[PDB]
Amino acid sequence: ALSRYEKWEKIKQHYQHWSDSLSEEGRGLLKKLQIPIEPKKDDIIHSLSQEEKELLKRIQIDSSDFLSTEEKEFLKKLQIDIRDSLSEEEKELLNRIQVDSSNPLSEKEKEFLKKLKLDIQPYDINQRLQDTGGLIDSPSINLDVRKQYKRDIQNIDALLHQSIGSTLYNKIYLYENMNINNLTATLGADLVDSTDNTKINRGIFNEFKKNFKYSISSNYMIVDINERPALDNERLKWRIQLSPDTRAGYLENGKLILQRNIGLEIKDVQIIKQSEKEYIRIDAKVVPKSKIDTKIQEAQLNINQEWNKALGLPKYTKLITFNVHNRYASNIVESAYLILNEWKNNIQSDLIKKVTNYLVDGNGRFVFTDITLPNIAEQYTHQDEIYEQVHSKGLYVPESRSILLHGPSKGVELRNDSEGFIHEFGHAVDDYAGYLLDKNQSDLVTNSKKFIDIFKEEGSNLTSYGRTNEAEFFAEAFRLMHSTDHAERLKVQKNAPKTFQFINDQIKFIINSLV
Ligand SMILES: Cc1cc(S(=O)(=O)N(Cc2ccc(CN)cc2)[C@H](C)C(=O)NO)ccc1F
Ligand SMILES: [Zn+2]
Repeated sequence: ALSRYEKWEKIKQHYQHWSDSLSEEGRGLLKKLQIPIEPKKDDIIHSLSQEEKELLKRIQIDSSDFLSTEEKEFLKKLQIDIRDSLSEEEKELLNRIQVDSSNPLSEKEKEFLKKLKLDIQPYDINQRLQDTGGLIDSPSINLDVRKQYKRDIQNIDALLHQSIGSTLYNKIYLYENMNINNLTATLGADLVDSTDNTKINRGIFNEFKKNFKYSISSNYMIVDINERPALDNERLKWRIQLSPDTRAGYLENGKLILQRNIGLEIKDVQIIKQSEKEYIRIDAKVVPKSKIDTKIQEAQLNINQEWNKALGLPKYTKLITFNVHNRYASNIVESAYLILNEWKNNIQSDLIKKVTNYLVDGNGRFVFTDITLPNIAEQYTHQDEIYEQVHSKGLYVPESRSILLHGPSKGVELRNDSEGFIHEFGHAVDDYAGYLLDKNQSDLVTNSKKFIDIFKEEGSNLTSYGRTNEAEFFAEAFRLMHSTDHAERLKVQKNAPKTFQFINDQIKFIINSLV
C-alpha cells in the first residue's frame, strides 16, 4: 500500500507556492465555485402579492412541462416556507388533494410559474458551465448575471496556470464519486438491480459500458487525491490519470480543481466490490479536448452520409447535429444512431421521407445534445423571452423546423429516448399537414376547425399529458400509434376513434403530396 497521506503531502507541496500566492479575491472566487449562492427564499416570498402567495401555496409543481429539475426542486422548498404558517389540517388537506393530481396546470398557474423562474436562479459557475457546455453567451439568463459569470470564469482560468508536471502525472490517480443520474437519468433508475440494491444489473451495465468510450468536462472538475467511500446515491467511482500539462489547483482537505475543457478517454469499465456493495469503476485518461471533438465531428459527418443516402437527400445536407460537451459524450453520439433506427423501423418510409424534406427546406435540424434546450440556438434565436424558453427531454421548434433531444434527462411517461423522438416527429407531421392544407397561411393542422372539436371530446381518453392541448394530444396519439408494443396501437383505435381516423388521414394526405 502506497500511503494516502504521503501522496497528499507531495501534491500539496507541488502547489504550495501557488496556494501561498493566491490573493484573497482569488480565494473568494475558488470558494464561490465550490459553494454556489442560493436564492433568498424570504425575499422571494416577501415580493409576492397576497394572490400570488395563495396560488403558490396550492399549486402542484411537478405538473409543469418546462421547468428544469433544479428549478422544480427549489420551488418545492419554496412551497414549504409558504405553508409553514398554517393549521395542521390545512397542511394535511393541501397534501390530500395530491394523490389523483396528475393533471395539467391552469393557465393562470403556468403563466405565473413561467415568470417566477427568472427569480429563482442560483449563482453557480460550474452549473452554468455544464448547462451551456462552455458557451456562456447563450441568452438563457439575465444579461448582467451573464457578464458576471464571464468575468469569474475568465479569472478562474487565469488562477489555474500550473500544470501537474512530468514527474507526478504517472505516479498518481485522482478519484471522483458520482451519482449515475448525473450522466443518464434513464439508465440511472434501472442500473441498480431491484431484487437487491447492493448488486449491479448486468444487462444495463453491458449497455452502459457498450459505447462509453469518451467524456468531456466543460466545467471545473473537483477531484479527490485519495478515494473517498461512496455515499448513498454514489455508485460511480472514477479513477483518473492526468496528462503532464493538465493544469490544476490544490483545494483544502486533499482536493484538486482541474481546468475546464478537457477530454477523457475511457480506458476501462468494471464492476467492483467495496464492503458488500457493487460499484462501477471507471478508468479514464485525460487527453486534449480537441482530440475528442475531432471524433465527434467525424461521427456527425458519417451519420449524415449514412442518412442522406437512405432518405434520398443531397449528399451534403447538414441534417443531424451533435451538440455535445459533457461527461457522457460518446453515449449521446451512439444513442442517436439507435434512435434514428427505431424511427425508421416504426414509421412508413414515405411519411418519413416527405416530412424530412420539408424540414430540410426550412434549414431544419435533428439536434442531439447534452446541454440544456434553452441553450440550443434552434430554440433561443426564436425565443427571446427567458420566461418562454423550455427545459425538457424533447422539443419541436416550428420557426427553425428542428427537433431537439436532450440525452441526460428522463422523460415522464417515456420508456426510452426513441419514444420521445417519435412524439417530436409527431409535432413536425402536424406542422407539414397544416402547411399542405394552406401554403400561404402556414398554420398547425391541430389548429383546424375539425381537430379542435375532436380534442374537445376525446382529449381525455389517452395519456395524462395528452390532456394539455391540441398540439400535445395529437403528438401523443401519434406516438402511441407507432409504438413497438402492439397493444398500444389498438388502445388508440378503441379509446379515441376519431383521432385515430384523423391522423391516418393526414398521413395519407402527406404521402399523397408530390412533384
Ligand atoms: C411524455 C413526454 C414528455 C416529453 S418532454 O418531457 O420532453 N416534454 C413535455 C413534458 C411532459 C410531461 C412532463 C411531466 N409530466 C414534463 C414535460 C416536452 C415539453 C414536449 O411536449 N415536447 O414536444 C416528450 C415526449 C413525451 F412523450
Ligand atoms: Zn410535445
